[PDB]
Amino acid sequence: TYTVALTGGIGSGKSTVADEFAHLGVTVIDADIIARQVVEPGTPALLAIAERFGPQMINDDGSLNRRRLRERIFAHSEDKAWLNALLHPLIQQETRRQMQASTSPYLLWVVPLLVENRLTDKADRILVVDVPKETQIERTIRRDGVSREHAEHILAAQATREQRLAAADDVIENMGSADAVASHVARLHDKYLMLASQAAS
Ligand SMILES: Nc1ncnc2c1ncn2[C@@H]1O[C@H](COP(=O)(O)OP(=O)(O)O)[C@@H](O)[C@H]1O
Repeated sequence: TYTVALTGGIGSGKSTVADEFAHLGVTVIDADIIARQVVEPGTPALLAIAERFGPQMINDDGSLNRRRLRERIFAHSEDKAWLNALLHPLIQQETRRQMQASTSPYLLWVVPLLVENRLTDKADRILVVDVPKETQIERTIRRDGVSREHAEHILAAQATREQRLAAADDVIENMGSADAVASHVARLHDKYLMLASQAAS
């Protein structure tokens, strides 16, 4: 299936823009979403986490206490492999289920490290969500509760803005009025529908 890879630096708006494509009926594949899905309240993988590490892994609302799990892996690095062995097969399986169940003309794949992991060849098109550096910093501080200096260290561990823009086929700036960003998404959606038809012919 025709595939558009959505990338962008931390805090630029990958999740936000992907939701607007979803609203237009596009199947959105996002491994970070799938990872949360596989440990939702009541899931066997959440039970396995709690049975191993303790009931303190489950919040009063039945959800995974993510901080407590991060604390466990921080204290016991060997438990990272255990967690991977539990979750990786479930994430792969759910990724494939979502691909197979899709009936949309194209797929949107949210790929945070597309440039950093050299995956530019896998998708038919690359869409970069862009914002100024100061905007990434401000939005990451607010969402994630990190210092500005911490945000700068994350940016320094990611591809540069210039590198992402150089790899992009299309750029969406997640700035200005939200209505205009959504209209930009609708314009790109039409472009992708037409490219998907061209590829299918
Ligand atoms: N146009 C905007 N103006 C201000 N904040 C925004 C805007 N778009 C998204 N946000 C917020 O910015 C943060 C990062 O957006 P998100 O889509 O999660 O980025 P990413 O997935 O690229 O890390 C979130 O807290 C989100 O609510």
